[PDB]
Amino acid sequence: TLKWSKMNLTYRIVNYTPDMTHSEVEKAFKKAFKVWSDVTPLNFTRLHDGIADIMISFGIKEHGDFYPFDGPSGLLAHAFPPGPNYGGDAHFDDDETWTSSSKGYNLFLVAAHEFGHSLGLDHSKDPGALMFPIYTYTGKSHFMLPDDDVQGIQSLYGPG
Ligand SMILES: CNC(=O)[C@@H](NC(=O)c1ccc(-c2ccc(CSc3nc4c(c(=O)[nH]3)CCC4)cc2)o1)C(C)C
Ligand SMILES: [Ca+2]
Ligand SMILES: [Ca+2]
Ligand SMILES: [Ca+2]
Ligand SMILES: [Zn+2]
Ligand SMILES: [Zn+2]
Repeated sequence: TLKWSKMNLTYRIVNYTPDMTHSEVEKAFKKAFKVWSDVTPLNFTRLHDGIADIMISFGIKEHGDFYPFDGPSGLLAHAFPPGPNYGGDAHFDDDETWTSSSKGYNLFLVAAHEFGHSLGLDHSKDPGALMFPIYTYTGKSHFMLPDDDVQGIQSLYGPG
């Protein structure tokens, strides 16, 4: 995997899970990209048409990359490293129930994690890291990006 050569990136929500309103989905993805722009010189801008650097969709079972999803629980989402077309993209398993809280899987947390992949991060060995492979909802009131994830993203793009 390689990093992005440019600091200004774009995304597009191609489709939307019915579990949340369009604007809850948009808020979640906005807050998730902010996780990373708040600690780098990166910037994210949403488009409503055209192909953006990061194309976001909701899928279930097989869905065109032939890395199928798998139903409730299990694989929750995945994403591709930096690069053209498919690179950057983020798919979310809509067989999960997506929520703004804990009534299912929290979309903001899974998106913040997947977008770390979109930017070149690997999974972490540190179980307290956002980039750790297993999802947890620790229910804290104010999200604070763990130090392991800060260092990994700043190792690629430096700080702000
Ligand atoms: C339920 N299934 C899984 O957890 C599987 N994982 C996935 O399919 C998958 C995709 C994306 C993620 C994921 C993993 C970890 C996190 C981080 S969750 C989290 N991180 C932090 C806090 C928190 O509360 N929750 C506070 C600081 C960082 C997000 C998505 O898991 C696992 C069995 C392989
Ligand atoms: Ca892309
Ligand atoms: Ca699943
Ligand atoms: Ca769903
Ligand atoms: Zn996919
Ligand atoms: Zn992951």
